[PDB]
Amino acid sequence: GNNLWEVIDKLFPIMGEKTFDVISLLEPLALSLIQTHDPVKQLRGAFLNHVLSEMELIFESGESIREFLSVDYIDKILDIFNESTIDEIAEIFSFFRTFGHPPLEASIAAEKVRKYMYIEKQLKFDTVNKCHAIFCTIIINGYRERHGGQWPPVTLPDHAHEFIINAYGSNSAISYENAVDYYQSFIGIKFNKFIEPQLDEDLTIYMKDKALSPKKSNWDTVYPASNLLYRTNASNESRRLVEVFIADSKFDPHQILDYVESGDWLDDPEFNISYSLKEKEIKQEGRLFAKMTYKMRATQVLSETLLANNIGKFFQENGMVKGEIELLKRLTTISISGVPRYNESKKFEFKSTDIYNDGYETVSCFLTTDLKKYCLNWRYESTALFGETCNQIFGLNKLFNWLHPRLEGSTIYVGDPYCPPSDKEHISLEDHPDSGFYVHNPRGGIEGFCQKLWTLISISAIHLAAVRIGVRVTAMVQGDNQAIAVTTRVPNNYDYRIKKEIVYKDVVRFFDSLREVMDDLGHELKLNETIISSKMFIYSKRIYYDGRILPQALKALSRCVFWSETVIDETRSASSNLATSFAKAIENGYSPVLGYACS
Amino acid sequence: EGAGAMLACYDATLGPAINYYNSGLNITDVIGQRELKIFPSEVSLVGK
Amino acid sequence: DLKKMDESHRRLIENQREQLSLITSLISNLKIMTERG
Amino acid sequence: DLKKMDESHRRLIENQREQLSLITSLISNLKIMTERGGKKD
Amino acid sequence: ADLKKMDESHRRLIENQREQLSLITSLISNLKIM
Amino acid sequence: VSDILYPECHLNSPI
Amino acid sequence: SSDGTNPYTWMYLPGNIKIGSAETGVSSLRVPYFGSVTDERSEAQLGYIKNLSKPAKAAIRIAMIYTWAFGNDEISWMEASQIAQTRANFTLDSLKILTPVATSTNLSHRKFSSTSLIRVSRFITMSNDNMSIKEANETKDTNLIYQQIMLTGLSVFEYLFRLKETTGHNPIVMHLHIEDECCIKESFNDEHINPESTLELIRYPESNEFIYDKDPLKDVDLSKLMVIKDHSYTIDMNYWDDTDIIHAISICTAITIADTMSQLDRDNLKEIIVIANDDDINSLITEFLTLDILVFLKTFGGLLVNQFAYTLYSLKIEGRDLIWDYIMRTLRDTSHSILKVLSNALSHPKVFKRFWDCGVLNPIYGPNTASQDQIKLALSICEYALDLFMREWLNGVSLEIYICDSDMEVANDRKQAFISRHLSFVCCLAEIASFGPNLLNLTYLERLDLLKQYLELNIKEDPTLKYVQISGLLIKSFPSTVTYVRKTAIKYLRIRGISPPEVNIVKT
Amino acid sequence: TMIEEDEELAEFLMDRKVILPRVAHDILDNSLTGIRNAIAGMLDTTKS
Amino acid sequence: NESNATRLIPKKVSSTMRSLVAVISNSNLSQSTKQSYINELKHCKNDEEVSELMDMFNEDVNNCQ
Ligand SMILES: [Mg+2]
Ligand SMILES: [Zn+2]
Ligand SMILES: [Zn+2]
Repeated sequence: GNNLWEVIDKLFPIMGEKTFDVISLLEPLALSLIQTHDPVKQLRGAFLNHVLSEMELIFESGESIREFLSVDYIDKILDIFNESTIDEIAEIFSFFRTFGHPPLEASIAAEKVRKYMYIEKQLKFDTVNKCHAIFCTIIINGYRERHGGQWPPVTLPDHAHEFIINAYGSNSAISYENAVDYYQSFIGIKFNKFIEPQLDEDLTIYMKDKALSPKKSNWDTVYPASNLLYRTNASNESRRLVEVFIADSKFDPHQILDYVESGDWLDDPEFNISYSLKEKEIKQEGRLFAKMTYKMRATQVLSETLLANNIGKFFQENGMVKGEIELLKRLTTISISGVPRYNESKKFEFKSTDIYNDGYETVSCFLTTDLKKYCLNWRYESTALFGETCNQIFGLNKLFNWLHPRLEGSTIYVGDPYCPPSDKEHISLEDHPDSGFYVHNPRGGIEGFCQKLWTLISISAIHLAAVRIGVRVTAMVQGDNQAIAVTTRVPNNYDYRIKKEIVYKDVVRFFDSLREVMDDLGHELKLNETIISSKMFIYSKRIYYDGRILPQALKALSRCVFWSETVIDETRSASSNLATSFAKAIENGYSPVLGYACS
Repeated sequence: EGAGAMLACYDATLGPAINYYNSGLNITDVIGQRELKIFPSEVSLVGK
Repeated sequence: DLKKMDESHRRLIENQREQLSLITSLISNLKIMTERG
Repeated sequence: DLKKMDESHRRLIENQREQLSLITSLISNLKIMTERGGKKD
Repeated sequence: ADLKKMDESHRRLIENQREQLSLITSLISNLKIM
Repeated sequence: VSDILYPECHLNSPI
Repeated sequence: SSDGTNPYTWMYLPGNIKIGSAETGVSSLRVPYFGSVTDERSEAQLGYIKNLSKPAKAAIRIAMIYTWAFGNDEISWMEASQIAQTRANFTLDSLKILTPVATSTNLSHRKFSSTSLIRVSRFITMSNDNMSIKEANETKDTNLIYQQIMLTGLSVFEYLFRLKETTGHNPIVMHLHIEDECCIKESFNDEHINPESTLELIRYPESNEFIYDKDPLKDVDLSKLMVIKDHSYTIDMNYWDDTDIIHAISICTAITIADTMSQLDRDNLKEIIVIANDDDINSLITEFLTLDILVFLKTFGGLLVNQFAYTLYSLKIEGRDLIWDYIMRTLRDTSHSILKVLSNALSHPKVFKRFWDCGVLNPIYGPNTASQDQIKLALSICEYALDLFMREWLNGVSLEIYICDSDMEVANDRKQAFISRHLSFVCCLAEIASFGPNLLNLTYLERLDLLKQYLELNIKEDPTLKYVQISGLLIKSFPSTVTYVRKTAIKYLRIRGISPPEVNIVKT
Repeated sequence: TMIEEDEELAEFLMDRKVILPRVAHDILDNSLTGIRNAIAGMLDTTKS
Repeated sequence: NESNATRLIPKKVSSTMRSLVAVISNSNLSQSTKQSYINELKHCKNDEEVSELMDMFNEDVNNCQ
């Protein structure tokens, strides 16, 4: 670590702001160095090639860098980790926040959003139909398991196949192969209301201590008066959510649902949504998170709660609806699945061989990935059917499709108090040109909004891509990060290497199917930044390797600061946070004795 | 003594006396959630 | 003979109406996924 | 008479079924091209 | 006897199919693209 | 007097 | 020193395993024990009313807790109703009907972080067979003690092999004993602790519907309330006698085993779930120690044939002999991973001894008694269950079944489906299913009606089929999950303090 | 007047011959005091 | 025909050569064998020699166990 710091810190003078590109590329380098140890000969150094190509491109991107540095610096970065154990290589994920953070800007942040939120996409109708069929099948199977095999209230169409009608009458399960096969019987399906919308699941979601964007009439009140040429409107309306909630003369949860059902959201003339730069992200340009007005924020949080509480539990691949123990156990089982558990015409002559429990065992090969700008690639066509299905389930209409119809005719601005506009007088928001930090008429989604529906659609797409060729997979998906273990039955008389080489063929054959499915749904599975492994997969920024979790001990030690997370300077809270940080470091792979002494 | 047929037969034929028993035990004998223990099955069958 | 041909002619109509129902459902799904609020 | 009319009716019904199948097949294989955002200008 | 029943049933089914076809035409004619 | 306001001790804002 | 009288936990680690990278298939590999999966506390809720507002459920929870803790007499119920009327306006009778009975686990309440990096516990084999403390009861929970001890042993083995790459040369066995003489203390309990103060200044000024719920039930009629009251009085475990409680334990155990098999069949990576370690809780050990063998086996056979009824009918499999052969051919053809629960529960020394004393199982499948093959024991139990159920059905004794679900109407639909499957099985068994009606593309209600008509016609026309009885089922509907019913039966068993059922010239 | 009612309820719960500070805590959590505390706990910083 | 996340095709480009050197250095062979492989890889006429060297190294790795 000391050598790594010494090597990288030399780049800051010569390479001013591009150093954070290398600092971000550090983690893919660790993943590649771990990947170069797997048994399969094709997967050795397959991601390291792309990582090194990216580093060479970075190091040959300027005249100062060319005449002061060279591509030989990649060798210096690499040589400090060659011939080292797995734990030492995997430990450098704790070196993420120890290099500082880059200086952000509003125009640079909005340029990428404009670039990747204005493009027109081509979608396949059949693929969406099959994904919807898998969606309905998973819901039906979940309700069956929950209520002991009884189907939920369903009204099949007239053109339903005899197999589906027989399954409904007999109250039997449906496999995804049947769902893809008889996918035309799910086209006109129509659920009935069996879940009652509860508006009092959590009373504290309407009073979160957050900030709200001002109404569109006075949008520039975010910038302080010290940075604006003119003077803002004298109307004194609070932008924080707490005071707005306190000063609400009329309020009942029914009105939020009535607002989102009765068509009011599209007729509101005072709706404003504004981005805000994200802190402590060391990408060369920081991330963005959006905030809306009061009513729309309440509607959004209600929709998220409704979708997550009830429908989310029907899927077994959601990581956001499982407790600590259940999620840990499932992840450990999936990781262990990656290692074999047993090393070793006349007068037809047959010899009795001592078969060992059918002589076939299941082994899996792992594929972990994240999509390119997951939130920006969605469209209304992709999610309209699933929103309608959820509406039918809940007995209401057009609540879960509130995002795109509202956003398609709105303007977004990156609101930073120290990046004011150059206006001399107040100007209506929709009058500024399509440049600077304005996004006009967006199409895609927003980071952190209706993410549960996107997760369900992604799970359905993964299952369709698996069924499309015949392989079997088990997945774990949260937002963008998805880890899929492709399982295959192989003879148990073989050896380790041959079994792994057998499963690698299924993985490389399923990767193209997943790419085609995601391209059909409008997304794009980037070809060179997908982690195919035989032992490891990454989830929640942690690596699972042959059933064991590689340690990250120094990350919980780097946050043992004196005045740590204290509202006011007090000894009790600081000592509590120190003890918590040291306990976390101990349970991440630090020695208990030295951890206690250092604490 | 694998199954203990010798022990039971000798107990039946010869005089009754205390019998000390030893047998092999390896990694295969372990069960998923059961303590490692050994006892002749044939002796149990004969006794019952 | 006559009864058999009548039964076959009747049975063709169920297939035709199933095709019509499938077309209607396809158009309905297209309308749902295309038309805005 | 009866056989001739049966054959003719079967032929016309088969033609109608073929047309319906053509319509369904052409509907199913559809590429949906969404429009692009930005300032209307 | 039988012939009249056949005529009535066949006419009823044909009229039902024609009504369904007209409904389909009306439904497609209401698409915002068209 | 409201003198219970302390300046922030850790980074919590973008640079 | 203790002569084996001191409870302990047994932990074992093999000899020559490379901890770092497993380049060879390891037979001792297993999923570690991350802690007890705590069950939801919302499962202890009677599903009489389809939709209830949150204040009503809060009042029900308050009444449940108060009656569990401070007594269950009439005065305690009046005080609980007085307190619960703050959040919902429930009549005393409706509250008495709708509040379940609480246990120790209900009160015991308690991004994601791993408990520890898992290094050498993938191979550790652990057992609590020799560990048991008598002080456990409903007042004091002891699952936490067991969880703490297993986790501490796991952490000790994790720390010992922290800096060495290989496991070693010899197997490592460790006993985790406890110092029960000082720390472990028996707890007394006085159930009736009357209050001293009096609720006098409590008013009811609140009116918001999300804070207060006046008239919590709207759609419920008076006839519906009377029906619900009668049904609740029917299944009240308090007024049942000992034999009924033991029978309920056995029926719930059989249903749990069957449902676990059915749900575990679907799962993809089942072979890896079966090797996973877990605590002795929710492992059915205690009821297996205190259930009735004959009723459990008969119910298991009935559940098996009920599951296979439609497949038997579609294939026209007739006769008491061909059905058994087909069922067991199917059972042996499929993966043996689905028998995890039964195979594990039958391996306990006390469970195996109790089953063996009755002649159902004998130590025949291996050289040593303590390591009998699990799959063979499970198949033998299944064979005995099927044979016993079919022989008893032909002999003419009814079958008792419990249908448990959290919703009443779903429970009724499940009862109808169960009756339909049983009628299909009865048609198969009586060798009259070859000429029966076709049951393709029909709902279960239509199948039930058609099979009822066919069976009545065959019985009336021909008087040979006397052993075939349509009303051979006694189905009891419970408005809760099966786990809640089993726990309630076990709790009443412990409270009543009734022992489990226990069952010369030849010697000389 | 919520404070007086809360103290009186807690005293009625605990002022008995045996004190159970956990059952009373659960009852208060399920009562009005639980939602009162949940709502009032949204402000956690001195600045806000 | 190019490389992707699924496979590494040995070629003569600088990134591929660096990746091959790194994967040879991280192998579990003897130090002399790794050094000899590195020197033999540094002198390659075209992609064919690189592919042959990679095949030989893969065979040696397989036979190492
Ligand atoms: Mg992303
Ligand atoms: Zn000991
Ligand atoms: Zn002590």
